[PDB]
Amino acid sequence: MACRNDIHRYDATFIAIYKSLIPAEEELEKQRQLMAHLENLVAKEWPHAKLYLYGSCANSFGFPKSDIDVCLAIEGDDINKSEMLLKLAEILESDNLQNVQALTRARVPIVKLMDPVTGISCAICINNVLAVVNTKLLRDYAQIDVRLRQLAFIVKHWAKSRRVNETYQGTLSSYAYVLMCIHFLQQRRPPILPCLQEMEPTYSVRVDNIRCTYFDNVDRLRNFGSNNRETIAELVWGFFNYWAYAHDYAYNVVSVRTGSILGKREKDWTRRVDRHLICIEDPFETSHDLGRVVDKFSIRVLREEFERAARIMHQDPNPCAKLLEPYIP
RNA sequence: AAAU
Repeated sequence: MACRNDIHRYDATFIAIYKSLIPAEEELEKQRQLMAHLENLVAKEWPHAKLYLYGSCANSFGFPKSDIDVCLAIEGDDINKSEMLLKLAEILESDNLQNVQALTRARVPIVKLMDPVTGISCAICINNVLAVVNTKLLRDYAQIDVRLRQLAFIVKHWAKSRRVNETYQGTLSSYAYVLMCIHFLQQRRPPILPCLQEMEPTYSVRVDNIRCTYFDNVDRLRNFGSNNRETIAELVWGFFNYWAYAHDYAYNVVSVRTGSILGKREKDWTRRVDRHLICIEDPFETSHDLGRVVDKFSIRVLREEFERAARIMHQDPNPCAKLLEPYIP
Protein backbone atom coordinates (compact mmCIF):
# COMPACT_ATOMS: atom_id res chain seq x y z
CA MET A 1 0.00 0.00 0.00
CA ALA A 2 1.31 3.42 -1.05
CA CYS A 3 0.48 6.72 0.63
CA ARG A 4 -2.50 8.55 -0.89
CA ASN A 5 -1.29 10.93 -3.58
CA ASP A 6 -3.41 13.82 -2.22
CA ILE A 7 -1.72 13.56 1.21
CA HIS A 8 -0.30 17.10 1.12
CA ARG A 9 -3.77 18.69 1.11
CA TYR A 10 -3.83 17.81 4.82
CA ASP A 11 -0.38 18.94 6.01
CA ALA A 12 -1.66 22.34 7.14
CA THR A 13 -4.42 20.91 9.33
CA PHE A 14 -1.90 18.79 11.26
CA ILE A 15 0.51 21.72 11.64
CA ALA A 16 -2.37 23.74 13.09
CA ILE A 17 -3.11 20.98 15.61
CA TYR A 18 0.57 20.82 16.55
CA LYS A 19 0.75 24.59 17.05
CA SER A 20 -2.43 24.49 19.16
CA LEU A 21 -0.69 22.10 21.60
CA ILE A 22 2.43 24.18 22.36
CA PRO A 23 2.26 25.30 26.01
CA ALA A 24 1.76 28.98 26.78
CA GLU A 25 4.73 30.76 28.33
CA GLU A 26 2.49 31.84 31.22
CA GLU A 27 1.89 28.17 32.03
CA LEU A 28 5.63 27.49 31.98
CA GLU A 29 6.18 30.35 34.45
CA LYS A 30 3.60 28.76 36.77
CA GLN A 31 5.49 25.46 36.52
CA ARG A 32 8.66 27.21 37.69
CA GLN A 33 6.74 28.84 40.55
CA LEU A 34 5.47 25.49 41.84
CA MET A 35 8.90 23.87 41.45
CA ALA A 36 10.53 26.65 43.49
CA HIS A 37 7.78 26.28 46.10
CA LEU A 38 8.34 22.52 46.33
CA GLU A 39 12.12 22.96 46.45
CA ASN A 40 11.66 25.24 49.46
CA LEU A 41 9.32 22.78 51.22
CA VAL A 42 11.60 19.77 50.67
CA ALA A 43 14.65 21.78 51.77
CA LYS A 44 13.20 22.04 55.30
CA GLU A 45 12.28 18.36 55.56
CA TRP A 46 15.29 16.77 53.82
CA PRO A 47 17.98 19.44 53.35
CA HIS A 48 20.18 16.81 51.67
CA ALA A 49 17.57 16.04 48.99
CA LYS A 50 17.63 17.53 45.50
CA LEU A 51 14.65 17.89 43.16
CA TYR A 52 14.83 17.33 39.40
CA LEU A 53 12.16 17.90 36.78
CA TYR A 54 11.59 15.08 34.31
CA GLY A 55 8.94 13.76 31.95
CA SER A 56 6.74 15.83 29.65
CA CYS A 57 7.51 19.15 31.30
CA ALA A 58 11.25 18.67 30.67
CA ASN A 59 11.59 16.51 27.51
CA SER A 60 10.13 19.07 24.98
CA PHE A 61 6.90 17.07 24.48
CA GLY A 62 4.67 18.70 27.11
CA PHE A 63 1.06 19.65 26.33
CA PRO A 64 -0.88 22.56 27.82
CA LYS A 65 -1.93 21.73 31.39
CA SER A 66 0.44 18.75 31.55
CA ASP A 67 1.45 17.69 35.06
CA ILE A 68 5.02 18.35 36.15
CA ASP A 69 7.02 15.31 37.24
CA VAL A 70 9.57 15.74 40.03
CA CYS A 71 12.32 13.29 40.99
CA LEU A 72 13.29 13.60 44.65
CA ALA A 73 16.89 12.38 44.74
CA ILE A 74 18.36 11.52 48.14
CA GLU A 75 21.53 9.63 49.02
CA GLY A 76 21.46 6.50 51.16
CA ASP A 77 21.44 2.72 50.85
CA ASP A 78 18.46 2.03 53.16
CA ILE A 79 16.03 4.53 51.62
CA ASN A 80 12.43 3.41 52.25
CA LYS A 81 10.53 5.30 49.56
CA SER A 82 7.09 4.49 51.00
CA GLU A 83 7.90 5.89 54.44
CA MET A 84 9.41 8.96 52.76
CA LEU A 85 6.42 9.52 50.48
CA LEU A 86 3.93 9.18 53.34
CA LYS A 87 5.86 11.80 55.31
CA LEU A 88 5.97 14.03 52.23
CA ALA A 89 2.22 13.72 51.62
CA GLU A 90 1.57 15.05 55.13
CA ILE A 91 4.04 17.91 54.62
CA LEU A 92 2.28 18.80 51.36
CA GLU A 93 -1.19 18.80 52.94
CA SER A 94 -0.02 20.96 55.84
CA ASP A 95 1.26 23.49 53.29
CA ASN A 96 -2.30 23.64 51.87
CA LEU A 97 -1.69 21.77 48.63
CA GLN A 98 -4.78 20.00 47.36
CA ASN A 99 -5.76 16.46 46.33
CA VAL A 100 -2.63 14.98 47.88
CA GLN A 101 -2.54 11.25 47.15
CA ALA A 102 0.25 8.83 48.08
CA LEU A 103 0.45 5.55 46.13
CA THR A 104 3.23 3.73 47.99
CA ARG A 105 2.26 0.18 46.93
CA ALA A 106 2.52 0.83 43.18
CA ARG A 107 5.51 -0.46 41.24
CA VAL A 108 6.99 3.05 41.27
CA PRO A 109 5.72 4.69 44.48
CA ILE A 110 4.43 8.19 43.85
CA VAL A 111 2.72 11.13 45.53
CA LYS A 112 0.39 13.41 43.56
CA LEU A 113 -0.76 16.94 44.33
CA MET A 114 -2.46 20.00 42.86
CA ASP A 115 -1.37 23.56 43.65
CA PRO A 116 -4.33 25.97 43.86
CA VAL A 117 -1.95 28.96 43.70
CA THR A 118 -0.31 28.21 40.34
CA GLY A 119 -3.00 25.80 39.14
CA ILE A 120 -0.23 23.27 38.33
CA SER A 121 -0.49 19.61 39.29
CA CYS A 122 2.57 17.58 40.18
CA ALA A 123 3.73 14.03 40.85
CA ILE A 124 6.81 13.20 42.94
CA CYS A 125 8.86 9.99 42.89
CA ILE A 126 11.91 9.04 44.99
CA ASN A 127 15.26 8.28 43.33
CA ASN A 128 14.00 7.39 39.83
CA VAL A 129 17.03 9.17 38.40
CA LEU A 130 16.92 7.00 35.26
CA ALA A 131 13.79 8.94 34.29
CA VAL A 132 15.79 12.18 34.38
CA VAL A 133 18.30 10.62 31.97
CA ASN A 134 15.77 9.32 29.45
CA THR A 135 14.10 12.74 29.64
CA LYS A 136 17.39 14.26 28.45
CA LEU A 137 17.63 11.66 25.67
CA LEU A 138 14.14 12.54 24.43
CA ARG A 139 14.88 16.26 24.75
CA ASP A 140 18.06 15.78 22.71
CA TYR A 141 16.21 13.84 20.00
CA ALA A 142 13.64 16.65 19.82
CA GLN A 143 16.37 19.16 18.89
CA ILE A 144 17.32 17.21 15.76
CA ASP A 145 14.20 17.68 13.61
CA VAL A 146 10.95 19.54 14.27
CA ARG A 147 8.96 16.68 12.73
CA LEU A 148 9.57 14.58 15.86
CA ARG A 149 7.64 16.97 18.11
CA GLN A 150 5.03 17.43 15.37
CA LEU A 151 4.42 13.69 14.97
CA ALA A 152 4.57 13.02 18.72
CA PHE A 153 2.07 15.81 19.41
CA ILE A 154 -0.41 14.38 16.89
CA VAL A 155 0.01 10.84 18.22
CA LYS A 156 -0.26 11.87 21.90
CA HIS A 157 -3.29 14.05 21.16
CA TRP A 158 -4.82 11.17 19.19
CA ALA A 159 -4.19 8.71 22.03
CA LYS A 160 -5.86 11.04 24.53
CA SER A 161 -8.81 11.70 22.21
CA ARG A 162 -9.34 7.98 21.59
CA ARG A 163 -8.84 6.95 25.26
CA VAL A 164 -5.77 4.76 24.77
CA ASN A 165 -3.30 6.81 26.85
CA GLU A 166 -3.63 5.40 30.40
CA THR A 167 -1.42 2.59 31.72
CA TYR A 168 -3.84 2.08 34.63
CA GLN A 169 -6.41 1.02 32.01
CA GLY A 170 -3.98 -1.16 30.06
CA THR A 171 -2.96 1.29 27.33
CA LEU A 172 0.25 3.17 26.60
CA SER A 173 2.06 5.98 28.40
CA SER A 174 2.94 9.22 26.61
CA TYR A 175 6.60 8.23 27.07
CA ALA A 176 5.95 4.99 25.17
CA TYR A 177 4.26 6.91 22.35
CA VAL A 178 7.23 9.26 22.05
CA LEU A 179 9.63 6.31 21.81
CA MET A 180 7.44 4.80 19.08
CA CYS A 181 7.57 8.13 17.22
CA ILE A 182 11.37 8.32 17.53
CA HIS A 183 11.73 4.76 16.26
CA PHE A 184 9.41 5.40 13.32
CA LEU A 185 11.42 8.44 12.25
CA GLN A 186 14.69 6.50 12.66
CA GLN A 187 13.42 3.98 10.10
CA ARG A 188 12.46 6.40 7.33
CA ARG A 189 14.47 6.27 4.10
CA PRO A 190 16.40 8.44 4.35
CA PRO A 191 16.12 8.64 8.15
CA ILE A 192 14.70 11.73 9.82
CA LEU A 193 16.43 10.88 13.13
CA PRO A 194 19.73 9.08 13.75
CA CYS A 195 20.38 6.38 16.33
CA LEU A 196 22.23 8.47 18.91
CA GLN A 197 23.15 5.46 21.06
CA GLU A 198 24.90 3.77 18.12
CA MET A 199 27.01 6.83 17.23
CA GLU A 200 30.41 7.64 18.73
CA PRO A 201 29.34 8.90 22.16
CA THR A 202 29.87 12.26 23.82
CA TYR A 203 27.91 11.56 27.02
CA SER A 204 27.89 8.67 29.49
CA VAL A 205 26.47 8.35 33.01
CA ARG A 206 25.79 5.37 35.26
CA VAL A 207 22.63 5.18 37.37
CA ASP A 208 22.35 2.08 39.58
CA ASN A 209 24.23 -0.53 37.48
CA ILE A 210 22.98 0.84 34.14
CA ARG A 211 25.28 2.91 31.93
CA CYS A 212 23.59 5.42 29.61
CA THR A 213 25.83 6.34 26.67
CA TYR A 214 25.13 8.21 23.43
CA PHE A 215 26.01 11.13 21.18
CA ASP A 216 24.36 14.16 22.81
CA ASN A 217 26.10 16.96 20.84
CA VAL A 218 22.87 17.31 18.87
CA ASP A 219 23.66 20.87 17.75
CA ARG A 220 25.90 19.20 15.15
CA LEU A 221 22.82 17.35 13.80
CA ARG A 222 20.32 20.20 13.35
CA ASN A 223 20.12 19.44 9.61
CA PHE A 224 20.41 15.64 9.85
CA GLY A 225 16.93 15.06 8.44
CA SER A 226 17.22 17.50 5.52
CA ASN A 227 17.66 14.65 3.01
CA ASN A 228 14.16 13.43 3.93
CA ARG A 229 11.40 15.67 2.55
CA GLU A 230 8.37 13.85 3.99
CA THR A 231 5.69 16.16 5.41
CA ILE A 232 3.69 15.78 8.63
CA ALA A 233 0.60 14.21 7.05
CA GLU A 234 2.80 11.66 5.28
CA LEU A 235 4.42 10.76 8.60
CA VAL A 236 1.10 10.51 10.45
CA TRP A 237 -0.27 8.16 7.79
CA GLY A 238 2.96 6.15 7.84
CA PHE A 239 3.06 5.88 11.63
CA PHE A 240 -0.46 4.51 11.95
CA ASN A 241 -0.05 2.31 8.87
CA TYR A 242 2.97 0.71 10.57
CA TRP A 243 1.24 -0.04 13.86
CA ALA A 244 -2.01 -1.07 12.17
CA TYR A 245 -0.73 -3.35 9.42
CA ALA A 246 3.08 -3.75 9.39
CA HIS A 247 4.19 -4.33 12.99
CA ASP A 248 4.62 -8.03 13.78
CA TYR A 249 3.00 -8.16 17.22
CA ALA A 250 3.89 -11.79 17.90
CA TYR A 251 7.63 -11.57 17.17
CA ASN A 252 9.03 -8.04 16.85
CA VAL A 253 10.40 -5.40 19.23
CA VAL A 254 10.89 -1.74 18.35
CA SER A 255 14.23 -0.46 19.68
CA VAL A 256 15.12 3.23 19.83
CA ARG A 257 18.42 2.10 21.37
CA THR A 258 19.45 0.38 18.12
CA GLY A 259 17.19 2.12 15.59
CA SER A 260 16.17 -1.35 14.43
CA ILE A 261 13.63 -4.11 15.00
CA LEU A 262 14.63 -6.84 17.45
CA GLY A 263 13.15 -10.27 18.00
CA LYS A 264 11.07 -11.23 21.02
CA ARG A 265 12.99 -14.49 21.36
CA GLU A 266 16.30 -12.62 21.20
CA LYS A 267 15.02 -10.36 24.01
CA ASP A 268 13.65 -13.28 26.08
CA TRP A 269 10.23 -11.60 25.86
CA THR A 270 8.41 -14.56 24.31
CA ARG A 271 5.91 -15.02 27.17
CA ARG A 272 4.57 -13.12 30.15
CA VAL A 273 6.92 -13.18 33.14
CA ASP A 274 5.44 -8.37 32.59
CA ARG A 275 3.37 -9.11 29.50
CA HIS A 276 4.93 -8.69 26.06
CA LEU A 277 2.09 -8.13 23.58
CA ILE A 278 3.37 -4.91 21.98
CA CYS A 279 7.09 -4.75 22.56
CA ILE A 280 8.74 -1.34 23.01
CA GLU A 281 12.25 -1.49 24.46
CA ASP A 282 13.28 1.23 26.90
CA PRO A 283 16.52 2.72 25.47
CA PHE A 284 18.46 2.56 28.76
CA GLU A 285 16.67 0.00 30.96
CA THR A 286 16.64 -2.59 28.21
CA SER A 287 14.93 -5.25 30.36
CA HIS A 288 11.87 -2.96 30.53
CA ASP A 289 9.23 -3.45 27.82
CA LEU A 290 7.11 -0.29 27.90
CA GLY A 291 4.19 -2.18 26.42
CA ARG A 292 4.04 -4.57 29.39
CA VAL A 293 1.10 -2.54 30.76
CA VAL A 294 -1.00 -3.80 27.81
CA ASP A 295 -2.91 -7.03 28.47
CA LYS A 296 -4.74 -9.61 26.36
CA PHE A 297 -7.87 -7.43 26.44
CA SER A 298 -6.52 -3.92 25.85
CA ILE A 299 -4.22 -5.08 23.02
CA ARG A 300 -7.33 -5.69 20.92
CA VAL A 301 -8.57 -2.15 21.59
CA LEU A 302 -5.18 -0.64 20.75
CA ARG A 303 -4.93 -2.53 17.46
CA GLU A 304 -8.52 -1.65 16.56
CA GLU A 305 -7.74 2.03 17.14
CA PHE A 306 -4.52 1.79 15.09
CA GLU A 307 -6.50 0.33 12.18
CA ARG A 308 -9.15 3.03 12.46
CA ALA A 309 -6.42 5.69 12.41
CA ALA A 310 -4.58 4.19 9.44
CA ARG A 311 -7.76 3.83 7.39
CA ILE A 312 -8.87 7.38 8.20
CA MET A 313 -5.44 8.70 7.22
CA HIS A 314 -5.58 6.81 3.93
CA GLN A 315 -9.17 7.37 2.77
CA ASP A 316 -11.07 10.05 4.69
CA PRO A 317 -11.62 13.41 2.95
CA ASN A 318 -10.98 15.29 6.24
CA PRO A 319 -8.54 12.97 8.01
CA CYS A 320 -7.16 15.30 10.69
CA ALA A 321 -10.56 16.17 12.16
CA LYS A 322 -11.93 12.64 11.75
CA LEU A 323 -8.83 11.00 13.28
CA LEU A 324 -9.21 13.06 16.46
CA GLU A 325 -12.96 12.64 16.93
CA PRO A 326 -13.64 11.32 20.45
CA TYR A 327 -14.79 7.76 20.90
CA ILE A 328 -18.47 7.83 21.88
CA PRO A 329 -19.99 4.46 22.93
C1' A B 1 -1.99 -3.25 38.21
C1' A B 2 -0.95 3.81 38.71
C1' A B 3 6.43 7.32 37.16
C1' U B 4 9.50 8.32 32.97
